[PDB]
Amino acid sequence: RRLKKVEEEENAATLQLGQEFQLKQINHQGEEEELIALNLSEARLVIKEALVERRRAFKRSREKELESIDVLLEQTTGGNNKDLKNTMQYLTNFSRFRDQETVGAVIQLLKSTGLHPFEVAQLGSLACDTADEAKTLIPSLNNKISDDELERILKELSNLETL
Amino acid sequence: ASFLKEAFRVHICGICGLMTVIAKLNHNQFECKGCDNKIDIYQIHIPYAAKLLFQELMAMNITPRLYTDRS
Amino acid sequence: RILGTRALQISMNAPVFIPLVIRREDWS
Amino acid sequence: QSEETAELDDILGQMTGAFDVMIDEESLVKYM
Amino acid sequence: DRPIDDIVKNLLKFVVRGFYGGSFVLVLDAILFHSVLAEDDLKQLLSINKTELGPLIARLRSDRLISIHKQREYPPNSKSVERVYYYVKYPHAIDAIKWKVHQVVQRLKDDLDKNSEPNGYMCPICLTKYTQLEAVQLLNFDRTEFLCSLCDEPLVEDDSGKKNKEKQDKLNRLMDQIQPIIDSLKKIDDSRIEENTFEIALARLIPPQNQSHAAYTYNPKKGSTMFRPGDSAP
Amino acid sequence: MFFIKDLSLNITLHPSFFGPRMKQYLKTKLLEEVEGSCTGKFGYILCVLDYDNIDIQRGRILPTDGSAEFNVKYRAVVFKPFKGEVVDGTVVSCSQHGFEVQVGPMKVFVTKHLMPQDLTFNAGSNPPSYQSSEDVITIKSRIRVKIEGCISQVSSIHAIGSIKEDYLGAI
Amino acid sequence: SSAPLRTVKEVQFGLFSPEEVRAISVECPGHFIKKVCECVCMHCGKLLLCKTKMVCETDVPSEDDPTQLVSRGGCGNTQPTIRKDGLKLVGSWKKDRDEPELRVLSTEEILNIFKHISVFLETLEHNGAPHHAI
Ligand SMILES: [Zn+2]
Ligand SMILES: [Zn+2]
Ligand SMILES: [Zn+2]
Repeated sequence: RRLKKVEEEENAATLQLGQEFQLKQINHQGEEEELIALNLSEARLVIKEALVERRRAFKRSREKELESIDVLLEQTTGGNNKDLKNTMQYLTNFSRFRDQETVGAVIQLLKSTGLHPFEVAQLGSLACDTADEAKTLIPSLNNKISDDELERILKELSNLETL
Repeated sequence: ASFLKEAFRVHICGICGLMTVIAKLNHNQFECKGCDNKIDIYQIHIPYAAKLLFQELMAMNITPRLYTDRS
Repeated sequence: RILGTRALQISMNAPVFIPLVIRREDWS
Repeated sequence: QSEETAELDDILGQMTGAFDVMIDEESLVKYM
Repeated sequence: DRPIDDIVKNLLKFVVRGFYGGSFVLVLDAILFHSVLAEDDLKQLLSINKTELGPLIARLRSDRLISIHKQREYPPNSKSVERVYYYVKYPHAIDAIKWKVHQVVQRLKDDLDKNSEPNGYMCPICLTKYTQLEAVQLLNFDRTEFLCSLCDEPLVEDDSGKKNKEKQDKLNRLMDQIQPIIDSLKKIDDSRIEENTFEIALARLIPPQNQSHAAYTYNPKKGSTMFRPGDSAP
Repeated sequence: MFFIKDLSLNITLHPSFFGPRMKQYLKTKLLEEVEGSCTGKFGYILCVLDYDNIDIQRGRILPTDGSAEFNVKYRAVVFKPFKGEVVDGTVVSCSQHGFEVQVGPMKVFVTKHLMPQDLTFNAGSNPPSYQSSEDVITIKSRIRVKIEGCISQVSSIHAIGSIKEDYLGAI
Repeated sequence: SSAPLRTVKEVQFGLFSPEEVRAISVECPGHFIKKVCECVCMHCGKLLLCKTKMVCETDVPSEDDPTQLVSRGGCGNTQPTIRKDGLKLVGSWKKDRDEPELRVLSTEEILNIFKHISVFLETLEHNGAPHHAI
């Protein structure tokens, strides 16, 4: 007994990400796990960490970074990789946390707030100086987090920024 | 039963079983207006007579909904 | 259907060594 | 012509049908 | 008679004279001046033929500003004939007016909201409009203009970019011209109006003619359990 | 936005690959058919995590095709855009209709109506640009865009962008 | 085609609601009573309890205690003896206190009643067209 029903439009401001990107997702093992949203720096390391392992298996059996990632991509990935090349190139040119240690600090820093995973990913991907910029660029933060806490979190985020 | 089986490809919406999916195969686009969906399409190989039967049923206000999953 | 299944597979340039199991409980 | 050759309901040009045929990875690695 | 009747009649008079033509004013005012009025008597009063009275009655019945009542009459001189009477059911007409006023205002509000949104490109050859989101996927390799999927012709930007101010004036004009309806409705809501019926309406009858063939009386059949749709009121 | 999503696929193997290394071919098919592909339901699929730990169920032989259908479960990083999101990118193309911003594997379109009134289109300058007394927008420039809408097809995604709101524009 | 190839597993027959027909209506695949009336009341749409029952029974005796009536949702209108004349449904009422009252059950009346039951011409009426013509 399934047919057309009214479905909320996928909107980031209302944190309505759709039907597949809900809060709790049943993984392949069948366990219930929260959604995993990654900022630009976290995603770059995850993609980078996967490619190196892929290259390791194959072999066994900031401008400099752009070249190194490209050569790895062409070596460890097959054809029709035009999209991944842009993503890695775009991630290195828009990431404010190059070091793994810095990324770990960012996750520990923002995880105290307890906000929705989409919101925390946005807070680490966008360079926000004032609380108003974070409140207007991420409408979901409105009234969810106090200005004082937001101001210090942004201040501390810029403290651990590198390069 | 292989000999018995041994033709027409139609697109069926995933929410409604009707063969009302406007398929712009040139642009690789599918849409079922009235269901406002474009990512829940399936294609089924049914005899052209079967397609005629379902369309005739749709003319008599009958909704034969071909679903690819068992409830 | 195994006899026809492998016959089609062989006709489609499949290597010949019937690694198929009948899903009646699965049996080889 | 081929090498092989309001109520809910189960003419549709569909199917040997009693039993399915699956492939075996355990046996493929051993035959070669 | 009562203050309620006067205000309700004024609302009906205002709606007819403004939102309807001229002959409609004649027809409804005749059945407001009088109680339930026979079709033959109405024709004599306005001196209009059946072909001209029919269109007026049909449009007024569609909006439920006038109700119909058919009953059999038995005159000794002639054989039994069926007579048609027209009257006004204030609860029905007032509800219809309230719904239409809200719909008209909402439609203008929706049009104003829609107009403020970005325009959607249209194809001249096939006259098939495309929204901004739909047109974005029609970009060509050189990315100069949107090309129609069917015609393969450059898209032309649609109009209505300048009407952003005209619709606001239209809404302003309507609310000013429609103010009397809202004011009258507020007073009606404050009080409670009884639903009228052919028998009840007959209590205020002013006969149009001296020897009208229509016997303006309600003689229901004895013990008749039959019920017609919309034949009784609370 | 980037997510780590648990996805499933139905791969089809031609009978020519029924050998001891059949599993290896399936992994290659996943890397060549999934990576770099666009799916409206889940968005762009960038990388496949846990390459060694891909779980493959028993394949089913199609009656009249002879090919084997394999259901493959894998963990992959995907990029699904959403309206109301704020993203950064570099302008790649410009024209009278509007400039396009490259946000990862997606291209965001900023229509002439959505951009502020101050910005004006000039084509005499090579390359063409959108110029405002404060800033200038041209190819290779970095622009912060807000996605105002997304149309997700079964095999493609397109979106529109806007810089009308404050704190959006040249970075 | 890019859509997945699947096999039809179920066929759910049903009826087209008016909304679906309008919404559905636009290699190509092409682009597009009597029994119930005697069971429900023709004035409120509630089940009488059914053909034998010719009254809505606004008040029914209480099951727990006899001679203690309990009020039930009803309108106490005597039901007609519905008969099929041609392609229309003609209802005949039996007056309490002598031919029965007969009138044609307009499809609009039946449509209204069926909509109260508790998932799967224009030119003429527009102007004139006395009731006989309509
Ligand atoms: Zn549908
Ligand atoms: Zn065209
Ligand atoms: Zn009843």
